[PDB]
Formats: sequence, structure tokens, C-alpha cells
Amino acid sequence: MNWSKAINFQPFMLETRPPLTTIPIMDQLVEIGERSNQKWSMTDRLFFAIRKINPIFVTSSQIPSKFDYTILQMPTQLIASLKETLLFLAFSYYLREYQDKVGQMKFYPVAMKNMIPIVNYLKDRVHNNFDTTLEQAYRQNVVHTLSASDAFDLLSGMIATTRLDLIQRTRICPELLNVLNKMSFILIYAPNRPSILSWKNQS
Amino acid sequence: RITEMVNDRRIMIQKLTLAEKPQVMRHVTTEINNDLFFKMSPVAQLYIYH
Amino acid sequence: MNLEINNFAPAISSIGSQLCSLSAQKLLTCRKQYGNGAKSFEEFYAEIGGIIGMMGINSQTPSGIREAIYRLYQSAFLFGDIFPESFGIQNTQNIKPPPGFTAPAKKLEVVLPQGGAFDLIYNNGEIRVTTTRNVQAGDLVCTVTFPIQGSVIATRNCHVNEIGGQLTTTRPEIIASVPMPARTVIVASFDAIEIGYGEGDDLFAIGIAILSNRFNGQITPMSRHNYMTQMFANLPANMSERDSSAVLHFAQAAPVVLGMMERLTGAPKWVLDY
Amino acid sequence: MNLEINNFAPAISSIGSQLCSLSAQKLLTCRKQYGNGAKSFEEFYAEIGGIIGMMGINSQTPSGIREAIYRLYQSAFLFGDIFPESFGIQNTQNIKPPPGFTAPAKKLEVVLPQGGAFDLIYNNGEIRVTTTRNVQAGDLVCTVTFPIQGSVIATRNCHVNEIGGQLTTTRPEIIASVPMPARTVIVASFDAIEIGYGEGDDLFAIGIAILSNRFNGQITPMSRHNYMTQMFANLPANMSERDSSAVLHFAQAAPVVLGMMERLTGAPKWVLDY
Amino acid sequence: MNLEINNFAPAISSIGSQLCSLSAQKLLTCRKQYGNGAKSFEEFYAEIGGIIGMMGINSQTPSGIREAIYRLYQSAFLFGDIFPESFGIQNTQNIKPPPGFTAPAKKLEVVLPQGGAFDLIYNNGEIRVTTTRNVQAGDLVCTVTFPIQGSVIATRNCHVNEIGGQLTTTRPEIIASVPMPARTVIVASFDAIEIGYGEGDDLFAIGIAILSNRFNGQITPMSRHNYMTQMFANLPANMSERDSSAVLHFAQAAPVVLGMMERLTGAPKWVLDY
Amino acid sequence: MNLEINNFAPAISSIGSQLCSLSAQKLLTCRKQYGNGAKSFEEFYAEIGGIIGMMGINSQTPSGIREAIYRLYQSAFLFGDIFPESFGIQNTQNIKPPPGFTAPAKKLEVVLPQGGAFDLIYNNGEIRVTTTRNVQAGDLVCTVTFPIQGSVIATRNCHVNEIGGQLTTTRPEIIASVPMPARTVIVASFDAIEIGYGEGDDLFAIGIAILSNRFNGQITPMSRHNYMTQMFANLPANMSERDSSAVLHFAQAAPVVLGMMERLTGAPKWVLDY
Amino acid sequence: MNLEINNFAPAISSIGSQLCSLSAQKLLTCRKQYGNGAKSFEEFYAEIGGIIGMMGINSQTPSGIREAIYRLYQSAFLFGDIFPESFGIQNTQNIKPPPGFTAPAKKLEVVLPQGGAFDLIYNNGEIRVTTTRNVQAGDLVCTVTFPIQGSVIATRNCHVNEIGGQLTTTRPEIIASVPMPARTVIVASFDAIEIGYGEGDDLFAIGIAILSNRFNGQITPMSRHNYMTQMFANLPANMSERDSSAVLHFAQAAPVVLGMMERLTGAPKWVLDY
Amino acid sequence: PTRYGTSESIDKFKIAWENVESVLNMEGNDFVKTIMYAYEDNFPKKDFYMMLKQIASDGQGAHPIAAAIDQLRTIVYREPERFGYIDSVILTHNPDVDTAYNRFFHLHPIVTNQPSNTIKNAQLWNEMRLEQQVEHIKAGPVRIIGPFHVTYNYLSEEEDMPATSHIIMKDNMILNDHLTFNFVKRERRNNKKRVSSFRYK
Repeated sequence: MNWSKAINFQPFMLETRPPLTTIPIMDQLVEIGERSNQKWSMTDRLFFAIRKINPIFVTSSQIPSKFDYTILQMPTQLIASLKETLLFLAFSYYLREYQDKVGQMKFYPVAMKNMIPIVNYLKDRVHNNFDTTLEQAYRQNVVHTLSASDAFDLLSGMIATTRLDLIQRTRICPELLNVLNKMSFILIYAPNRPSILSWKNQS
Repeated sequence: RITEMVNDRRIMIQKLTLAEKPQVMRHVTTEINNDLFFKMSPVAQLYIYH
Repeated sequence: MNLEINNFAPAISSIGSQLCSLSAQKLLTCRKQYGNGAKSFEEFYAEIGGIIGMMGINSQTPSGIREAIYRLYQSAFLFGDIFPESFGIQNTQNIKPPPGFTAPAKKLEVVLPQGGAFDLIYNNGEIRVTTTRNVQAGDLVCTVTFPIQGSVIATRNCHVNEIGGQLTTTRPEIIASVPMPARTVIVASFDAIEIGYGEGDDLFAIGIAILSNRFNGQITPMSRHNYMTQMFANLPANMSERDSSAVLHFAQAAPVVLGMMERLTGAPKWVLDY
Repeated sequence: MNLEINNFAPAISSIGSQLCSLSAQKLLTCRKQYGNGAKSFEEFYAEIGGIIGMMGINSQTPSGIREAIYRLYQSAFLFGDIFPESFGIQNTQNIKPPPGFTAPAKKLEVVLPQGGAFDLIYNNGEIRVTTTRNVQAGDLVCTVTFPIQGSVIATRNCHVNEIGGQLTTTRPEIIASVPMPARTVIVASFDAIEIGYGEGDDLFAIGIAILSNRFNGQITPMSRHNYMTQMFANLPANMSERDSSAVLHFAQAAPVVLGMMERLTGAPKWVLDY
Repeated sequence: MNLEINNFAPAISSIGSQLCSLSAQKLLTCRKQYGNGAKSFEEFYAEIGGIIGMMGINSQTPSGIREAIYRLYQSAFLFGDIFPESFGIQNTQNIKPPPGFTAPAKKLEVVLPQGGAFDLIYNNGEIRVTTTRNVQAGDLVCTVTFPIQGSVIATRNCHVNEIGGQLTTTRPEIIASVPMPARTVIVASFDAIEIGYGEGDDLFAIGIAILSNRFNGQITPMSRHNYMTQMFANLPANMSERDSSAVLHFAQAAPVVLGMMERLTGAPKWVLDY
Repeated sequence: MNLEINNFAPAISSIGSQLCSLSAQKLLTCRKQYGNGAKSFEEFYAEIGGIIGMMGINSQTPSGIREAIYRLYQSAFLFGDIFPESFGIQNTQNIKPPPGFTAPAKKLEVVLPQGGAFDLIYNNGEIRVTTTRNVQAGDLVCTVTFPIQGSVIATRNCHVNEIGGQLTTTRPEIIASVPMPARTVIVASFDAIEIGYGEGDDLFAIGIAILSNRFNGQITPMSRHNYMTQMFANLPANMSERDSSAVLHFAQAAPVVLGMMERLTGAPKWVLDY
Repeated sequence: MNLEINNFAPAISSIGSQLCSLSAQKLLTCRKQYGNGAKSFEEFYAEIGGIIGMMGINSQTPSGIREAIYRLYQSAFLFGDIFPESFGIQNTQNIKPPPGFTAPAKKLEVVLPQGGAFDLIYNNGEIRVTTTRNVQAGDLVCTVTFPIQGSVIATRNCHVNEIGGQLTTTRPEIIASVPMPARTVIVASFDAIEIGYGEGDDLFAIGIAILSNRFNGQITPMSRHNYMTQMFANLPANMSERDSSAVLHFAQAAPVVLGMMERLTGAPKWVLDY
Repeated sequence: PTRYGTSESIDKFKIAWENVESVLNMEGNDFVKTIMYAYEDNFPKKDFYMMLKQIASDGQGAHPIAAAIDQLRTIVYREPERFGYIDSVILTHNPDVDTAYNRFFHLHPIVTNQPSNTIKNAQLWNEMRLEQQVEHIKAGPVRIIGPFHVTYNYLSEEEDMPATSHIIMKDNMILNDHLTFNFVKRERRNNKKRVSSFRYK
């Protein structure tokens, strides 16, 4: 019976909130970070954007967090790859339009694999070009070198839920369907068949 | 400051536009003790009567 | 006293010190215009002595500024890790230097070598050790762990690095100068200043209990010297000497302001003139 | 019979049961208005047997209801990948309780202990065991695996946990009460109800063959008792007992309605009164 | 289970049964109209359902019908003699006949004659006694104290009064047909209907507890068979067979309706069709 | 009894306690103005008693409040990691302190040292142990694992840390004060209060069964003392005493309010005056 | 005491309790606004403490409430089974539930088996018996005649039915569990609640004298516990727990209110919140 | 008897006396009214009121309408739409139709979404600004609790649907105070056809 048509309350997203007495203080620090440029996007220059992607291992949900800068990981020993990291970054960027600004609690997807080595590797060897973006890197690396099914399997393995679980949860909340459409995914449903996956370009 | 006072009334103020938040204004509040008028005086009966 | 200090401590401490200074100024101003009357001074302060406004805090009661102090103290000295480190390093907003330390160094903290050749007894601003065996001249006998700055006086059978009577290094090391037999004595007196502020120690004693009653598992009543030594030893390894000064100023100013709100006496200069 | 129940089985069952109830109510209305005319009853029902206002049934003929039932059953009990897309399985937050079970427990399933000290034979409503070796009083001799509930008719040389003639737990355990050597016999009878629904046994017999012809690799014809035993054994352990009732209700309603649509007789109360 | 039934019980029972049937009909009508969604079925029943147009009961809440049943049951079977008009119940000779009994006879009750000539054991629908001594044909062995009606099957070594397979009397007595030596056994089986109703045993189990938590000094939880036997053994001697059925129908319907109001499943036919 | 307290328990418990308090206030307000008339008290209550203005309730009947209590309890204490998305838990910025505990400490919980030197028994308000071998004065013989606070009366052959008759620490340890031979007896009585609430125990008894019928696999009926001890033992160590009280208040108030909704008697002060 | 309780005691009690609660609420209402002037509180209460709108009461002074209480008590509990037509009784079935009992069970009432086998001595909350002769395990030792509900603590050398430390039945029986020779002693302590309301014991003592000075032939001054034991012993057998609760509530409230109208202190919660 | 009896302040006597002096001013009560007003000094209004109160308490029966209203108010609770009022309304951007009523209506305003962030009364929503209003809608369905005065229109499939201005977006999303709803009935004439939600949306 555990299921909800709300994107923020899906099994793969974690709710976080500072201690209930330190909430006013953490608001001032978020404004301090807004004064500096402390926000990563998929449209700004990758040279600038990769300087502000610092995933942190989570041990408790009582942690301060900012909507446009925080990405979370759980303590593990597995190592992610470039494609998994790009898929997770795109997922977390397109999943933040539905973030709840009015409330004191924030929801964030967790990364099953360690992305720190890949982020450091990428940061060591990126030049200051005027046109390269994170979305461009995603399109060149994931869309043009993988099938939709393989990329969906990678994304499912990068969050706790299995492939069948994503396909099932996509039918209940339309927000997840929109999020996956933004990542250039297409789902086709036919009777008596399992779902097939395709990129938006080839459909 | 206005929305945080606690009294018998619920004060509601529409949220300020992001641009109109720095706008400056003057609000003078007096800082003086009023407890020195309420002493015992040889003309207190006059105060009561009037 | 167990506690962890994050890397956002200077930013929290600047706001805390500004709040403490504003409250002290408010108290002094309300104190100089108190006319003796039916209303007591405690009632007089509660009515128009807690109403202080600035960025963030918006309370008009002494309980409000007390809770603001509680929030800042918990966020700075007891909360585990506020944010990823790079978020703090890239802060551009700047802070104001705190006043210089004025606490006299009486019980200076030193550690003996692993050998156990010497025995350490303390006095007022003076460390004297005796030799259980014979030891060669020119080796370390004592080193100072608590930072100290000032002049050096009355050194016997030992040598310290000083020019013109003033110490050169913040952590002086005492070395033997002449060969000596067993059961001798070497002394080293100091006219110096340690970390902390000497004034307002009465308020600290009653404010540390107030903020220990709330954080009972983390903070316990103790002396000012021990409190400051533990706070300095619990600072993060990578921090500039400018930020640690602000952190320590707030760490000592919170208890004195808490105790000053209780006993309605004057505030020390290092809190008032921030 | 191999079958894989998914995690959304209660939601599929809540739609299947409603569809079956609506189909049964349409047949009774058709029976009352037949009029004994030139068209046969089978021809009359084919033209007017379609449910109205039901989403996900594309055709207006009983063929559409048959296809919907096939799809729902296949999704619920056979393959976890398929999930029907035209029915309102989105607003399935809460489910309606199904009618209570009414199947008499004639052949009740028990499992002997590993000792091999007893001999199991069956009767109409009672079980009895003969003792191969001398058995000490106060030990388990039998325990049921198919839940039952109801009174106890006659227990000799054995004791069960009952008060006022009513069984306490749904899995009673038979424990010897008196020392009993030399190949004795102990008998226990029950007036109880097993999981299932008694009426519609013929309709189940016709419908199970229809349901098994399509799924020849997963479902084979068998009695209702074996069907229920296997279906209950294949349920997940960590499931609320209210959802299990819905799943087990649909698992029988589907074959019964499939057999009802071929032999145009009445419908059981437990199907129509859902 | 001690209780004193008044002679005005049929008048109270004719109202109680009508209230129960109306509640069951309302439950069915509002149960067929439920769409799965945010509200659970309990909230839906408590809000839109439970509205019956019945005189003398001015409550449209489930709790109101619940305590109407409580009051009617307490008046009819526990207080003692009491006039129906006292509680606003009009007492009228003209009433409706209740539905016929449908309870299957499994543990039929018999009483051995004095002298210890025989020993009795029970089976699913049969009684078997063994002769401890020699007995000549033409004497009683057993007699049913609980009225029974139905056909007789498999009568061995004994004779009963029957024509065409149907028992002539409601209380048959078994008489040995041929003398038997050497501790043989005589068996009498029946296909008969006892006093009570068969459908709805699950609801009775919780309804009896519901009304035993209130009248704990009068009623205790037990099986339906024991409850029916105790109720029947306490009826007044001078009353017709028409009033006895009316009393017993309410006596059994009150627990099952109280249980049905808890678990919002269906209702038995003998409750709805009154 | 297994359960995992989630890390946002105080926020859930604040909403739950406010809901329970509002229900109690509505019950007493309706109870004061019930003028004896045509309708009984329960129809009167079940019609206006559920109209409470609060986020998360999707009904105006007591069934809605019951289901809200079920959801909040499941989210806060049970293994289910379901976050109630329709209440105001996400927008909570501050909590209100709960009323102080008033449960008498009659069966105080103590854990003996591993030596086996002593045997422990219980009395109305004290414990006593008998030495098995010679024990020298100055070592532990007992210590309390369950938090307690209050005064000490009638201590013999043992010393407890206290000033003026008032216990110093919340978990006092009992140590011998006189060297004693084996078989000597020592006692310690306490006039103290344990964690919990003493009033509304019948309501707790009739509500624990109500909430155990639903969560059968996680919660079993028991006494209030055992329930509170298990809840306290399952609390995480990283919890302030102000949050733990807020969790425990709701943990005990949920069964009390659930049983209150059944028997429409009064409510305890610690529930209504939240 | 000698006293006869008629079958309509609940109807009288439901009016007496309402009158007592009204008088207590009026007392607190007048106590809140006492001017504290030259007039004493007794004159203030005598001037404005009356009820003006209740049918049955013929004066607007407190004496009217006193006289009504006298009439109701005499009608409900004394020899004269007089039905008071002056107060308006419309339904003898409708009875608002009274608050649950709060009286701690210190002196529990138990009776010996009549074999002259055990010695009985009492304590604060426990009974303990010594075996005069040899006793085998599994036989009755004691049984309680005053119903009791609560928990069980410190059960040694005996057995009681319990689930999770909570008593199962309201009249527990103590049976030995081990063969115990040579004049051993067994104990049984209960942390339970007897019948009645512990609060307001001072007012009961002064009110029982007030109502015994009038009904001196039937009522004598005594303690609350003995009064309630005899009152419960005089209850009719044909009485449910819902009605006996109201009877006992009025039986205790009448002396408490009579003594409260003399000593104008506060009123207990169980009287105010009826 | 529960409140405002002997302890009531003299300021409350104006309200209580108004009904009595209104009753005394009707036809057929002029003798008692004249005697009462002529000798107010000797027999004041308060003692007269207390005497009448004692007279009424001693078994004087109330007018039957009291019980009639008490019995009718229960009927009012159980069937709201018979008296033209609805307990609450749900404002949402993605509605989910209740399938059970599809059997009877071609299209209906009945949904089954689980609300989030209930709002006490319509006025609070109306006084809000648009930016905060759209944030509420995005997070999910929003519920307005206060009672409303609704009317239902039951229409045939052929008839065109009268327009209802539920929300007027003139400067802020303000709810109307009437909230007329439209049902279109399913008949045996048009039961097998499927009607688009075109005109409705």
C-alpha cells in the first residue's frame, strides 16, 4: 500500500532537515552562499560548473542543505563511471523544479556509487571553453553512445530501485514521467508486453 | 519587525518584491524612560483631580 | 567537555560577537538612565533592555536574545558539520578583527619529555623542574602547548630564545645551558599574556552554568582557563590565526553575556568595545 | 503450477472483483427480461451483455470483459512486467474488504512432526493418527498449515486451545494429553471454514479449463482446494492479512466468472455481493 | 451464561430483526457505491452510509443503531419481564414469520438414559454407542434434547421412526432393533437441520465478544452452537412455536450484526431477507 | 515487540499530540453540554465531535481522527518508512514542551553486576538484595537502568548520593556503606516518579488492543510499564531530553486517545492540557 | 450498613451525578470571582451559589441542592424504593458514562479457600500467606472478591494469569506453582486500581457524617474503602458494568459534594468532569 | 442552568429582559404589562424575572418546535446537497475522476485526489498573492475547508453547458461564493457513446 502520487516522497529520495533549533542560523548561511556564486547548472560553462560539484557522504538526515548546490551519497566502496555520474547529475538537476521551497524540509536523491573520483578526474582535465556545457557532455556521452535500455539500467543501478521499480513508479506520478522526458527518455506502453525504451531523437 | 511582534492581532503583510526589498525609509522610535513621572509628588492630588 | 567545531565558526562568531556587543551597549545605556523608583532595576531592564534589532535576530525580550545566543552557540561549537568545506572557503563576505587578548598567563601549560627525567611543579607565572638524574646541557626539558606572548624574567640554569627581554616564538622551549648534577632546579618566570580575556571572570562563572544546564551532555561547569584551553585544543587543524581569534572571542563572550544578563552589572571592555 | 505475485496484486484484484461483480449483475438483469422469444438466450445475452461506464473495456460485447479479465489475471498472478494501462489502477489508495470466506474445511491440511511416530489418514471432517511407538503426554503430534476457524466437534485423547467450544488460533496444534502406548489412535474433528468460497464449484470447474488453456505453461486444471492451497502458499509473507483476502477473492472470482459466461446460469452471492 | 427471557420477547425481537435487516441493506447499498480513493471504507460507511428510515430509532449514525441493538437485546433477554411500550416499542400481536433455520447439524445433542448401560462417542453427523452389557431389543438408548429435523441415513443395528427417509418427529429416539451381545456398536447418522443459521460464523465470533464486553456478568464468548443451545433451553414453557423462532432469530442476529458493523463485509441472506 | 524510531520522531509527535489534545477538548466540550433527551450520548458525540479544524484530517467523523492517529503512529514508531505528506510536519519550525511525567515508580528497574554476589527481589516501592559472599564496603550492588527522579526514604546498610533528601542524579547507583557478612539484607525505598503518566490506565489497556489488532506483527498487548520501558530502550542515544519527552508523550497518548474514543468517559489531564 | 438498591438506581444516579457536577462547577465559578472584602467566602457562596434552571430543585439557595441530594440519595440507596416523580425522568435506558476509577488498591480484599490451610497478613499493596500444612503445586491459595484491574509486580512462589505484566481477569486467583513444604510464605503484589475515586478523601469524611446525621438508622460514619466495599456487595446480581459504574459514581459523589458544600475548598476532577 | 445564572453581571440583564418585554407588548397582555410598568419601584424587574424563571423551571413544558428543530438538524447533517451546501472544495491542476460515478454521469466534478496543505477558509486564499498561490498548486492538490453555498446543474448530453466562473483571475485567483457545478447525465439514448471532456475543460 506504500505509494504516493508525489515526486518528493518516492522511495529513492531522502528527506533532510537541520536540527529544529538551528534552522534560523542555517538560513543566513544559505544567503551568504547566494551572495557568492554557489550554484551549479546544466547550462553554465562546464569549467565553472565542475568547480562547484562536491558530493558528500550522508550519515544522518540532520544536515543543512541548499537546493542548487547539494548532491548526496551514501558510504560505500563501489566506484561510479563517467556515464553513471552524468546520468545522476542530469537526474538531480531536472528533479529540482519540484523541490518544495515553502517548507523547512528538503528532498534529495542519494547516489549509490562514489562519484568523487570521477568528479576529480573530470575537474583535472577541463579547459575554459565558451560553449561546452554539462548538458552537452551528457548528450555526447550517454545519448550518442548507449541504447535507451542500457542507460535506463545504469540509472536504475545508480539509485536503490531496480529497473522494474522505476517503470512501475513512473505510472503513478506524472512528475517523474516529465523528469525522465527532460532527460530525453521515451516510454511506450502496449498490452501483453514489457515496456520498451527509446531516446527522444529516434522517436 | 512588524510581522514578528506577538500581540492580540495576527499581522499579515504581502511578501516584498525581490527588487523592492533594499528600499530605505525612516522610522524614528523614541528611547526614553517614562518611569520618572510616576513618583510621589506634593501635587499628586492635583494630578488626580485634573 | 566534548565538542566539535566546524569550519563555519568564524562567520557564526562574528554575528554572535556583534549581538553580544549590542546587548552590552543596550544594558549600559539603560543603566545610566535608571532613576530610582517603584520599579526595580531588573524590571526596568526587562521592559526596554532586550529590544535590539539587526540582521537575522528580531526579538524584543531578554529571553529572545538568550535564545539567539543558544542558537549561535549550538550552530558554532556543538553541531557536527554544517556544509561541504568548499562552500565555506569560497565565502567573500569579510569580518572584523577582535580585540587583543589580555588574560595574564599564571598557570602556563607545559608538557615534560617522554624520559621522565624531570618533575614539574607550578607557581604564579613560573615553571620550576628538578632533575632525578644527571642530564647533559643543551636539551629540551619543557615546551609550552598553550600559546603565550610577552617578556621573560628570572631564568636560572636555562636558556630561552629572546631578544631585548621579549620572547621571539609563541611556543618557547626551555633548554639546559650548563651541565648539572641530580636534584638541581631550573626556573623560568614569565610576564606574558595567554589566550583569553582577564576581565569579567565573575560573569563567566555564572554564565557557564547557565549554558551547561542546556547542553548538559556536552558542556560542564569549569574554570575559565581550562575552558579556554579545551576550546583552543578543539579547534580545527587548518585555520588562519585571524579566524581562531574571532572563534575564541565568541566562545568566551557567550558565557559572560549570559551571566551579565543575570547579574545586571557592567560589561567588560573586550565585550563592549568589539 | 508456478506463479509470481507482484507487489501491486491488491490493486489489480480490487479492479478484477468489481468487474466480475458488474458482469454478474448484468447477467441477472438479462435473465429477468429474456421474454422467451425467437432469439436464444445465448444470442440475447451477446447483444446486451456489455458493461456500461467501465473504463478499460474496449468492446461492448462479453468478449471485451473476457479480454479484460485475461489481462488483469495475467498481470496479477503470472508476470510482474506487464501492468495494464487503461484501468483506474492509479487511484487505488484504499481497497474495499471482500466478503468473508464460506468454504467448509472438509480435507484439512496438516504436517506430521519429523519423528515419524504417527500415521496420517483422512476422513470427511476429522483426522486421526495411529502411534507407531509409545508417545509421552504433552507433545505436538500435528499442526495445520491451511488456516481454519470455527468450533470443535469432538476431541478424544487430545487437547486443543479452545474456550467455550470455539478455537483460539487459526492454526490449532494437536497435543497429546495422556500417556498412550501400543499403537493407539487419537481423533479430532472440526466444524470450521477454510480459506475459499464454497458456492460456484461447477462454474469453477468449467472456468479453470478455459483459464488453463491459454496459460498451459503456468496453470493446470485441478480442484478448488488444491488451487487455494497453492495460491495461499505462493503469497508473500510480509503482507497484511486484509490484502491477502482481496488477492484470494479475485483468484477465485476470475475462473468462476469465466465459467459463468459460458453456462448462462446464476451467480454465487459472494461474487455478486462484492 | 445466565439470562432471564421475558414473555414479551417476540415483540422486541420483531423490531430488533427489522432494525438489523435495515442496517444490513443500507450497508450493501452503500458498499456497492464505493470508489477506491483517499477515504477508507470505514470513513465512507460512517459518513454517507448508516441512514435508515425506521420509526422509534431516531439515530442515523452507526453508533446509534449499535446502541439501539444494545437496548433491544438487554430488554428482550436480560432485564426480565418488562412491557414493550415502556421503551417506545409498540407491542402488536400481528408480526412477520422469521426465515427458516438453515444450521447444519454436526454435533447433535443426546442424553443417555440412567443405569450406565451404554457409552456415547461423537462423529461429524453421527452418534455411536457401545453396549457395556447385554441389551434386548425394544428399549431406549439415546434421545435428542435439542430439536432436530431432516432425513436419516445409515441406520445400523437400531431403528428410528421414519417414512420415506424423513424423520417423523422433531425429537427422534433411538431404540435397539435386535438384541446384541459382546460389546458391539450401533451407529445413527443424519442429514438434518438444527436450530440456528449456518452462514455468518465469522461475524458471530466477534459480535459475541462485542456484546460480552458490555454484559460480562451475563454473557461469555462461546461458539454459536453452545449459544443457541443455552438460548433455547431458557425459553418460557408456555409459548408457541411461532414466537420461539422470532425470539431465536433476533438472539442470533444481534451478535452477527454487531460483528458486521465492525468488519464491513457482506451480510448473510437470513439477515437481509427478513 | 519490534519497532524502529525514525529520526524525525519529535516533529511527528508534536502533530500527533496536538491532534489528541484537540480530540480530548472536543470530547469534554460535547460532554458538558449533553442535556438528557431523545438521543444518547454517543449519537450526540459522533455527529459534532469529529469536526476539528486541523491539517491532515480528511473526514468530520471520529473514524477520520482514528485513521489519522493510525497513520501518524505507523510513521513515527513502526518499521514502515512512510512520511505523512498531508499533515504540517514539513513546515514545523518549533515544538512545545510536553507536560512533566507523573507515573509513580512502583516497580523500578535495576541491573545487577556480573559477579553473582547478590540476589534481587521486588516490593511495592523498593528493592532488596541478599549477599551470597563477603563484600567490602564501597562497591556497587545495584544501579537503575530506567530514569527516575524523586526523594529517598528508608535506606539501610547502603549509601545513596543525595543532599537534603533529594536524589542528585537521575540514575542513582546503590553502594554498600558497611563491611557485611554473607546473607546480610539491604534495602532502598524511593519516593520518586518514573518516565510515563499514571492516569488513564483503563483507556491505555483498551487502546493498546485496538492498535495491536491492526499492527499485529509489530505490537502485542502488554502493561503500560513494559510498553514505556521498551519505548525508552528503543530511543536513539543522540537525543536531547526535551525531544525524548515529546516522543514519549505521543507514544503513550496514542493508545489512551484510541481507547478514549471507544468508551466516551473523561480524559486525563496530561492529554487534554497539552 | 443496611440498604436496598432498586432496579432503577442508574436512572436516579444519572440525575444525582449531574446535579453534583453542576453544583461543583458553580462553586468554582463563584470561587474565581470572590471580591476578598469584608464579607467572608461562606456568605458569598450562600448568597450566589444556587442553580436556577434545573427541574426538580425548588430553591435558588444552596439548601435547595442539599435537599435535592438528600431526596435522590434516599430514593436510590435507602429502604424506601420511592420513584421521584418531581425530577423529570424520561428514558431510564439513556445513561451518560461516568469517568473511570482512580482509587489505588492498597488494602486488596481476598478470601481464603475454607480449608484452613493458609495464614493471611496484609501490607501496603501486597498480600502474603504462610502455609500451615503441606501443599502441592497447582491448587487455589487466594481469590479476590473486590474487582481489580492493573499490573502485577513481584510474584514469588505463585502463579496468576497475565499478558505482558497485565492482569487478564478482573478477579485474579492465586495458585501455587511449586511443591512448597515446611511453612513457607508466598507473596503477590499488584500495581492496580480498585473501585472508586481516590481524590477528595477529605471531603468524603466530612460529608459522610453530614448524611449519617440524617439517615442514622441506615448509614454510619466509616472510611471510604469499607463504604465502597459494602456498596458494591449490595449491588444486585442482574446488573451490568455500565450501570453499576453510574450507581457507584453517585454513591461516592453524594458524600463528597455534601462535605464540599460545608468546607468551600475545590472539587475533585472526577466530580467536575462528569 | 450550566452558565450565566446568579453570578451573571448586571450588564447581561439587557439581553435577557428584551424577550420578556417583547412578549408583554403583544395583544392580550396589556393588563399584566400595565400593572408591571406602573409599580416598578415596589416590584423591580429582576424579582419579576426571577419569579417567572422559577415558574418556568417547575415543569412548564417547552413549545414542541424545540424537539422538532433538534430532530431536523440531524437530518441536515446527513444529506448536505439537499439543502444546497458543501463542506469543502479541492482546487487542483491535475484532476483524477472517480470511476464509480462514470457509470451514472458522462462527466462529473467528482475527484478522489488526496489533498495537501488544507486552508482554513476561502478568505485566507483570496488575500494571498499569486506567487504563493501557484507554489501551493504545484506541490499538489489544495483544499479549502469552509462551508459553501453550492448548486448543481444536471444536464442532458445534447444541451450546451452553462459556463461557471469558479475562479476569477482578474488580479488574484479569487474563489467565487456560489460555485455552480455541472453534471451531464447518461441515458439509455446515449450510453454506449464516449463524450470528450472538450466542452468541460
